[PDB]
Amino acid sequence: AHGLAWSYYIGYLRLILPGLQARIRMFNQLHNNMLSGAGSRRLYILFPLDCGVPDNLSVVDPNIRFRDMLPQQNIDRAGIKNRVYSNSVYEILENGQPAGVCILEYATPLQTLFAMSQDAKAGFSREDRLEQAKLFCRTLEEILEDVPESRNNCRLIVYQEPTDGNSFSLSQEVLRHIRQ
Amino acid sequence: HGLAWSYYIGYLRLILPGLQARIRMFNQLHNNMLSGAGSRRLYILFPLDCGVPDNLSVVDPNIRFRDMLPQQNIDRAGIKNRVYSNSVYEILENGQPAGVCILEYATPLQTLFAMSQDAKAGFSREDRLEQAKLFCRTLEEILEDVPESRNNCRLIVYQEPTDGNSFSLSQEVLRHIRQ
Ligand SMILES: Nc1nc(=O)c2ncn([C@@H]3O[C@@H]4COP(=O)(O)O[C@H]5[C@@H](O)[C@H](n6cnc7c(N)ncnc76)O[C@@H]5COP(=O)(O)O[C@@H]3[C@@H]4O)c2[nH]1
Repeated sequence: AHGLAWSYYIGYLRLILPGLQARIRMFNQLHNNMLSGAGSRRLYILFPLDCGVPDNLSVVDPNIRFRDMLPQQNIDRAGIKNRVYSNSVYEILENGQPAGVCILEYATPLQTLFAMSQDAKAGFSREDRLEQAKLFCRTLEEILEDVPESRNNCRLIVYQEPTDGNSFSLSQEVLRHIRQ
Repeated sequence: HGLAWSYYIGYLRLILPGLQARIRMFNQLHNNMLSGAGSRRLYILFPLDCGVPDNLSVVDPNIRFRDMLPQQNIDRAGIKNRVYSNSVYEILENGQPAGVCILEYATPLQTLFAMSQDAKAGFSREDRLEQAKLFCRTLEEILEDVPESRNNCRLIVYQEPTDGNSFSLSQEVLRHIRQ
């Protein structure tokens, strides 16, 4: 997970965080100032420690609704001309009402950990996977301390699903951060 | 081991099944540029010292960008229409175009390089070479069990000769196209 965390910084957050606010301003110009709130001008990244990462947020929560993409960012990377980095804007509902708008996505390496843990060859225990997911988050959190752009450009949302019958709403969790 | 799985799961598993279709479309738009069977695979560069320049022409001027394949869009981890893109290069020999292929570096190696230069990472130069070797070996293993979508990629693993001459990238790439 140490390698995965450094990879997520070096290969993604390092590249995308410095240009984010510029892309937000452009989005606001094209889309009637939709992301004008201070709570809306951050990349919110979901870290499900259980590592269940769907490709569509509607698979896990009906209240997280795709609206539009930010302008794409093109960067020449490792031989690939104009490799494209993209981010998606979601509206978060609360009892049918549009309660917040944000840029949202999952931390992609957690999807890798899931698939890897369950493979016949390279697999490892669920408990090892949870250890690794936590070690991934902690290592990324450590890395981002030397990165000043981190503080105002992203929000790390780390959580586990309950298995005891207690309520947890992902939409509610995102909204709580937006509203703060 | 972890980086190799990320590279398979998060990339090669996603793009290899769709590659031939993109190659057909590319050929329809660019005069069968990728006509030879040697030109119909993704060639991926694996420098064992983990040096990954972002621009291939800067490290070997006999390798020159021509065009991109059509983009592939996939919904990924909350990103709608995440974009996957590949680049086509011509390779010169004795100063004249002698081959054309889809070429790139294995991006995770650049992470290993960068880690070896940042003290926070606790990651030595020896650590780097070991992990680079392990990364390549692990990936070859993965691709065995995915026999389909072989014919779709070739791995070019290389290092500088121990007490030999500078390794020619363009010549290594032609050797693989022609093999
Ligand atoms: N060569 C190439 N072109 C691609 O489009 C591409 N997409 C992914 N990859 C490489 O595949 C492997 C896994 O990618 P994944 O997405 O899981 O994790 C990626 C992913 O979480 C993230 N990342 C990179 N690009 C994006 C992106 N565009 N959107 C979200 N995450 C990204 O940061 C991790 C490290 O990135 P790279 O170091 O480039 O290497 C990746 C990786 O080793 C690609 N490689």
